[PDB]
Amino acid sequence: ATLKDITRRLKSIKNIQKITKSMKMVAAAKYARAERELKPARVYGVGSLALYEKA
Amino acid sequence: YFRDNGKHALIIYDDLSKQAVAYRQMSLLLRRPPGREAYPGDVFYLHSRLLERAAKMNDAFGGGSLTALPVIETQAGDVSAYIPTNVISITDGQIFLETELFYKGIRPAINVGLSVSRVGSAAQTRAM
Amino acid sequence: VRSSAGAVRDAGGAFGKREQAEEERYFRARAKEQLAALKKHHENEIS
Repeated sequence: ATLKDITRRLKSIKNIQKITKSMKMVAAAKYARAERELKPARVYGVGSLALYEKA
Repeated sequence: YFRDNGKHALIIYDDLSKQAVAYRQMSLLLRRPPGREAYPGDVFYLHSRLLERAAKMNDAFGGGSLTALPVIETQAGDVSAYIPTNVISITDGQIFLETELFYKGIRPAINVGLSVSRVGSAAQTRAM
Repeated sequence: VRSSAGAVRDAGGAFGKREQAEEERYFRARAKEQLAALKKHHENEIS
């Protein structure tokens, strides 16, 4: 394309990359919290399933 | 001649982007200094003086008319080129044909989003 | 060469149209909801 087409496309992709990096960071934080909260719920749910696999 | 004798005429230049090239060749072989993209300086004039003859005479001058439908050819849709922009700023309306619409099945490819016509309301039948 | 705010919709590529539609559908929905509420308020305030 022409120079302006390339410039606009490059700016758009740079914005997209910035946004995806930020979202990766947010998702990583939420993941850490989710694992932390998943351990106790893991034991709780496994216990609740205990009966059916035992009987 | 037709529009001056009370009749109506329609003229279709096809293309004007090749008249521009022929004019550039002439001007370069007469040794006149080139301009932008090597086109002479008088490349807007070339077309403006030509498309300004498509008038709509009043009833005192016969009432005849001469419509014009110049055809331009862009390069990969670069409407921003030199001759395309000149002729776009010369003409009244536009009819943008796009290859992405041609292959998507829309034929004629007229891009109704960008196509314009200054007359608009006027010059349309009441039912339409 | 840098990047600036509101550039995704300046390019007008696929992401630009995708974003425009993602906005328009949502706000058409909310406009419909608000119009329904406006009609309800109109009727309930006649008396």
